[PDB]
Amino acid sequence: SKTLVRKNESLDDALRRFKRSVTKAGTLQELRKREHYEKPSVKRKRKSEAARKRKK
Amino acid sequence: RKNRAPKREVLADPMYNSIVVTRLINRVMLDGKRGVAAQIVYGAFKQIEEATGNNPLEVFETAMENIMPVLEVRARRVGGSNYQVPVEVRPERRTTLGLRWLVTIARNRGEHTMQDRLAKEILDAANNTGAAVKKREDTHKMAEANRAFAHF
Amino acid sequence: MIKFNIRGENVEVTDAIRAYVEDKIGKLDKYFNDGHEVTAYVNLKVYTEKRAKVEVTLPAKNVTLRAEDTSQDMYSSIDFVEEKLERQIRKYKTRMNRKPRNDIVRTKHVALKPMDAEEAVLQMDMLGHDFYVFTDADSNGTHVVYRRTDGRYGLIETE
Amino acid sequence: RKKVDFIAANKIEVVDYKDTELLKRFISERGKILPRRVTGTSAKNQRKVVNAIKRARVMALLPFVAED
Amino acid sequence: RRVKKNIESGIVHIQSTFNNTIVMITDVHGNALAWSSAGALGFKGSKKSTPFAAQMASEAAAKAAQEQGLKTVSVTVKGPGSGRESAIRALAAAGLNVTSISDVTPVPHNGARPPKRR
RNA sequence: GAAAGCGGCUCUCUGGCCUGUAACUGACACUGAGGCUCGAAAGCGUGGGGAGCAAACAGGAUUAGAUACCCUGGUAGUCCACGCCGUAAACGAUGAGUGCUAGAUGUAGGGAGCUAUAAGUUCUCUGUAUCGCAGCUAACGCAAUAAGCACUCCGCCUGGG
Repeated sequence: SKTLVRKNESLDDALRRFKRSVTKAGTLQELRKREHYEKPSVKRKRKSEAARKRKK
Repeated sequence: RKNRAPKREVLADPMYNSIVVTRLINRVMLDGKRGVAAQIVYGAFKQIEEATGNNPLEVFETAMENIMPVLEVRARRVGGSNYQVPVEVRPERRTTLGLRWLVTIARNRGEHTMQDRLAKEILDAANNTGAAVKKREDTHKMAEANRAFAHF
Repeated sequence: MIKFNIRGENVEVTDAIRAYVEDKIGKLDKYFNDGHEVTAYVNLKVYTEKRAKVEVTLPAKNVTLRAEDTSQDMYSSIDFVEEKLERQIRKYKTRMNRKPRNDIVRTKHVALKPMDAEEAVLQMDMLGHDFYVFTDADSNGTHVVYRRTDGRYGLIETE
Repeated sequence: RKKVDFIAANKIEVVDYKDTELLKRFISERGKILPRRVTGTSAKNQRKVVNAIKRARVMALLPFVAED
Repeated sequence: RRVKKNIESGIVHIQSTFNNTIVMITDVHGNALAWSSAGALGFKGSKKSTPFAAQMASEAAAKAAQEQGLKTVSVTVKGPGSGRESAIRALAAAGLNVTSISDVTPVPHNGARPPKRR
């Protein structure tokens, strides 16, 4: 499971581990978009051409 | 405006050997009275010549240390959120602002002559304390509030 | 507020509807902070009111804005034009208050259609390269003709 | 470089829940699923697997919540 | 004449909120004697999550950890913010022994409704 | 799924299609006023459950002012069984049935081949896009899931308030 530690990591090396890998965690987008609650017809404004703009 | 449009240059001194002799003329000299201005500047290294009799650059350069701060300020807003994000400009402009400082306190003192209240601030510049070091620490203490750079 | 300059510039001045001016700019003194200076400057002419010109200028302490506008009646110009000053301050709410408003390019072959390996002699001569970037139509796959340094038709070919 | 859906690799149909990580490399490093875009999945065949992964995530044979 | 300890592997509970940050240094399960926040210091205003102010917030209790007498750190960060990063490099460089910066920001799954529109 | 809508997981009984198929009925077809059913969202009835959220209202900024946006809260209400309203941008402001047909195109899941020492392609059906032939309109645009060309069931519409 959680190793929390890159292989003999340094300070800036673990900083780049958490920046890189914890930036690819997805741990921030759902939170900042979960600042406030929204209407479920706005939840499918979320489930719309943002993701279709991402892939296509 | 758009460009780095050119500045101008006055010549350095051959008498006491400083360009801030004639730049001290560039702040004390009003109505273009350059000969009276050199009478005050040469009279001020004469004020050194009674007090210490040393080189002009001891009092003049220790004074420069007193009146050249590290940091200056700038207005930078988000949409009104005026983070006073600072800068540290180069010694021609820092020396220029110190020349505003010595023309300020060495001008606006109610004493007898220009060389007498400028004897108060060139001689108290030889006392190298008080108004000048506070006149830069008034911006130096602000820098901890100027800690923000472009953050939010 | 601080100061006026009431000026009827064609007809004499009468302080009933000028007092009505003074009261709607009294409502400027409901929307004031320092009513620094104003000036009435009005103009009515002959031929049974084929115009009604009025004016008041507004040098406040930060903004300046005048008003030389019309109606048929001068009373209606005082009405609709000082109401226009009310709606101007209604335009001047956010314009006053809301000072916040809130090496090698990693890419494929740039050519589209495939050209055969004999055409690579012309395809090297097409764009001006010593090689010839062309998906081979004759040879199954990709082929290219280089320039050997002896001077003959070269071939940059895995082949 | 193919590496799509693993379906032609474990061809066919088995199980898709009685592996440990043979099917469950579909996990992310943070206990969630690999993307249908990075994996780039055949949609309802991915549903033919994920419709029992959603079981097998949380059947107490697998850490359903994790990080790193 | 008070009870004191000499622990070495403290557990550094630092919560970066989206307005402030506590900087805490903890026992083995634990509990914190050497601990602080940004808002412990009077940086109340726009200065509430300046990251170098967060550096000194991640420095003050950090140097207060030697009252107990610990040098190696068992770091645990929770929550992001607008001052998190220079705090992270701060306690990565605060007279400490950075080996394990934990990341314990808890995650719901379409949980409670947040407060509404803005 | 007719829509309304429907997403932790597992069971229970549960419609509805499509692919093939002539095994079979032998036109049983399409509709659809009337009548009937279902049905957003709230709210209303009774009885619970009462985390978080939030009408009502309060406090603090806000400014001339704030009964508003922000913050602190915070009642109704949101959830569960149990009855009702029948009105929503009902939307795609595009009725229902079926026929016709340039193509570039998505993706499902079948049917078939298919590509074989494991690969990867072609046709077929309902799906849902995007461009665009023809046609097309006041223009905008539609165009195979036609705003094109037909017919049967219905419905609306008559200048504005």
